[PDB]
Amino acid sequence: QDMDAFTARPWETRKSTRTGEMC
Amino acid sequence: DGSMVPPEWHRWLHCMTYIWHKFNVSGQQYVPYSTTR
Amino acid sequence: RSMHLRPMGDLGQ
Amino acid sequence: LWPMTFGLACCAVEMMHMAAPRYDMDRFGVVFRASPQSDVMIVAGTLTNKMAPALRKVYDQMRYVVSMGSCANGGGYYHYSYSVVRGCDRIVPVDIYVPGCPPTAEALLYGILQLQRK
Amino acid sequence: THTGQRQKEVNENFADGGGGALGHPR
Amino acid sequence: DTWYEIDMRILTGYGFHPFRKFPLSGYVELRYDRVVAEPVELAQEFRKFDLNS
Amino acid sequence: RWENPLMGWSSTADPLSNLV
Amino acid sequence: PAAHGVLRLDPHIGLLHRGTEKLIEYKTYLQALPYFDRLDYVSMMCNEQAYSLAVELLPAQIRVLFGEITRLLNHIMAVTTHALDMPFFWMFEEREKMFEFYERVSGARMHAAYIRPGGVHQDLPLLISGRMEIKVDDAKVSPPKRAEMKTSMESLIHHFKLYTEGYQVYTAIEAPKGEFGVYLVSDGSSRPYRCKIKAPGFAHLAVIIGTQDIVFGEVDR
Amino acid sequence: ATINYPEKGPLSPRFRGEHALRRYPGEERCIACKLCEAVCPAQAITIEAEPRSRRTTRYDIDMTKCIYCGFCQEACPVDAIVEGPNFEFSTETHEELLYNKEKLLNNGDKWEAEIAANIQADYLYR
Amino acid sequence: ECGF
Ligand code: SF4
Ligand code: SF4
Ligand code: SF4
Ligand SMILES: [Zn+2]
Repeated sequence: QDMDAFTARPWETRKSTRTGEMC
Repeated sequence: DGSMVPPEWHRWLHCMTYIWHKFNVSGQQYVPYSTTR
Repeated sequence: RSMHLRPMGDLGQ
Repeated sequence: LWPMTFGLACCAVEMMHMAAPRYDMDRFGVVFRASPQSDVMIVAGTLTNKMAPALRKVYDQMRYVVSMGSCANGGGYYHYSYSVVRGCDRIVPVDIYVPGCPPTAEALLYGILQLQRK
Repeated sequence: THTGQRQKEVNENFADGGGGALGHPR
Repeated sequence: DTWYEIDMRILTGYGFHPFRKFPLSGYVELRYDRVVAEPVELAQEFRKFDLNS
Repeated sequence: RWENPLMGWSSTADPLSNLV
Repeated sequence: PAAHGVLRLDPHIGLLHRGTEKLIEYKTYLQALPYFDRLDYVSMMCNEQAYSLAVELLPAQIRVLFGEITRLLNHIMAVTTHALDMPFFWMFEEREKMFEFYERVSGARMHAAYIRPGGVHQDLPLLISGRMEIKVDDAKVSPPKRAEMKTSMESLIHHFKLYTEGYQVYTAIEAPKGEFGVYLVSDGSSRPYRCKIKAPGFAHLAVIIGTQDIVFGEVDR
Repeated sequence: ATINYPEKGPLSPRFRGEHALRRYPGEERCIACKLCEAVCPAQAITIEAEPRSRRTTRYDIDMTKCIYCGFCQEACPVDAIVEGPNFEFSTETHEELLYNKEKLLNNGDKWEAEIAANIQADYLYR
Repeated sequence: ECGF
């Protein structure tokens, strides 16, 4: 891709952890 | 009220041209909740 | 935080 | 239901469209009104922290509140900003919530008629 | 709910792709 | 055409520099509950995205 | 970061949470 | 009612300030396009045309035709609201017809988010200072068509990255209210580093009040 | 002009109203790519997924942050999320405007006889 | 006074 499980995705994760918790 | 029109007739009336009604049941009413464990 | 009794708490509350 | 208009941003020009010939709120008895001799206040448009005291003051001198638009509802596009009140519920008690950004003049007409039913 | 989780709104129908460009990536 | 601003007073509330690279949501909310200011607490926090390839 | 009672969001109280 | 929205008489503006310019810095170039319809909410397409022109740092263009339709929409509002300070109804019927044109081309009567950097979102349906194909054939800037996105791997990759991350990246126009310009500072990332919005009404505001057609969504941004 | 509301004003197949989650001709179409959430210019979409296939456990849309711009419908690579034709879903409380996966799926199950003909009318311009 |  880098440019003519199913738990989280790379962009939203801080860093891993998302929202305080990482065919 | 306008929400009484079935979706099939909603297209025709607005000149746009598992299924699945129920009108606006606010004031069923939908109450939100977490859909996760 | 996260008719006159409505602006008192958050959503739900 | 003589409404006093708090026209803040774009929701305001979608509600002056409902008094336009096509929708004509006056035919329902809902008149483009004046000094808060008004029954329902339509918070249409982003409420800023700077303006929230004014909104509460005009609420106090007035009754029902209809919240038009995502901004007035829960902040909308500007919810995460330091200058905007995340919703007008935090300032005034709201009776009807008209979603959309902006909601269509027909949607606000629906909100007004549902307030009439209330 | 189908996930398993203040009426409690619960959908009842517990769950290229057909249609050509109306489906999913082939 | 960074008046012109830049205040970033011409744009901020009375007694409030936001456009400094200052948290997005700020430091204080406003509620009735007058109208009073309180430390900012978001029901949902802004989810910082790491988009740079 | 606690969980919102109504929708289960990730609430916060630190303004500088997303300051990078 | 003749406060033109929110005005404390200088003019103590700040009643419609929402930190738009700061929020644009936290959102990619596509996510920031809707922010430009909500500035002069009587000149939505003209507002989002200047942003598109600036971004195209980096076309459809239909953009000039809809900019002229938007000029008519804005001038109707300006003249009729000036008179009201209601012909307002007489010409707001025509404004409603134009809103129907907007909705037929984009899907929303006011905030279309239609004129995008690279051209316009979709084709016309088989359609009508300063008070009434259709997009660049570069799938690294403009998203590919949905049919190609579901049949071609490069198109799917580009559709994925242009909507999650975006594309890696003053300009003034004659908006119906004056010179609407944007000073855009990119950076080199997928999000703008800085976005200053020169609004025609800011300098003009520095009972008109009606003849300067002041919209507070742009004086405050 | 005056029309007799609630005869209703003209709209187009591209109208951007109430959102709905859709299904294949029973299985849901959302495979939880999170591209609608990533694009959502108002951060109105909170998604959580788990194996389970790859389907969402949480799929929420905050109609009070949403600017109703259709970007999610456009970002979705499977036609699962969409703006429905419904513009008459006004509520009496704020909480009813914070949708859920169940609310959105019920919206997609109620408005499907119309959000499937509108797409067929407009899918060739997309 | 129109708000204050
Ligand atoms: S809800 Fe949308 S249309 Fe209404 S004031 Fe906010 S940005 Fe403008
Ligand atoms: S609705 Fe579509 S874009 Fe959003 S997570 Fe599901 S499949 Fe992905
Ligand atoms: S229409 Fe736009 S603002 Fe609303 S949920 Fe979809 S992407 Fe987000
Ligand atoms: Zn398949």
